[PDB]
Amino acid sequence: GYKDNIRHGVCWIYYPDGGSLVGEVNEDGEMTGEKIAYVYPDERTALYGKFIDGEMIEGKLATLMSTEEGRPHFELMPGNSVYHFDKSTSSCISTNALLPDPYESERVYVAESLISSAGEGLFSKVAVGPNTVMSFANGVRITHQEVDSRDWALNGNTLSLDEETVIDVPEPYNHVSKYCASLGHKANHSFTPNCIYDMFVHPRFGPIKCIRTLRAVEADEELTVAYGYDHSPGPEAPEWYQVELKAFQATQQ
Amino acid sequence: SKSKDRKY
Ligand SMILES: Nc1ncnc2c1ncn2[C@@H]1O[C@H](CSCC[C@H](N)C(=O)O)[C@@H](O)[C@H]1O
Repeated sequence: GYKDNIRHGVCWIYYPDGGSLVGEVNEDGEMTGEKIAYVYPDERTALYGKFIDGEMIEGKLATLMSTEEGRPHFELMPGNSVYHFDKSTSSCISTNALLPDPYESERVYVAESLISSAGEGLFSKVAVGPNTVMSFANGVRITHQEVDSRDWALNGNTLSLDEETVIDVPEPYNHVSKYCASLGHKANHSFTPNCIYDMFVHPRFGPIKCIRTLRAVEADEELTVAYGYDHSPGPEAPEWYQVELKAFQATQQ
Repeated sequence: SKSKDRKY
């Protein structure tokens, strides 16, 4: 049946975040087969294998080595690292809490923050340019009502996803020894940040957010983001943030 | 809201 026509070609479908699905689609235009891949935004790191309508059933870590006539040419990495679609629930953060994301692992690490009295922070492993996705913010999915109706002490890393859902990394998963599948919850706040939270559609985590650089960042530079609490609902925010906001407003004046 | 990055 092989012929030079669309039915025998390959398709790439991009998310606005720059990740993509690639492969030969079936008769209904679906990303279904044994040789489908998700390609991360570096256009190099890939999860290649069995997908059904774009959902990763068994993706093996690979490197996109070249494209020929639009067709991706992958090399599988050693180790038998496999991944699957595993969107969190209200009560389960991951079925592999200790299995790191391979793209994130090459780009960030956790260490003591340079910000005083601020615990751990997130650092770049290597020099990167502007607009680079560095890290993923995954967590359990709970309601705004639950979050808004409980103490700030429990809301240290709650991250709004949309009007219906908040992502949380509750104790003890805020410790790397118990959860390290994603690390975006380790980035500290700055009113002068070098990164932003941005939407991301992840093949393992599903629809989440990521940390993306605004500008070039050096190796070993701390990654910071604006937490974006409501300043005028004074602010509804932790005391440390309220103090820093006053200091920030003072510098602007 | 007691969470980061909500659109207000
Ligand atoms: N600018 C800042 N000043 C002080 N503390 C900060 C801060 N940004 C973040 N934090 C701290 O980081 C928490 C959010 S989660 C960020 C990672 C955290 N530092 C950790 O060690 O796991 C806050 O509850 C607060 O303890």
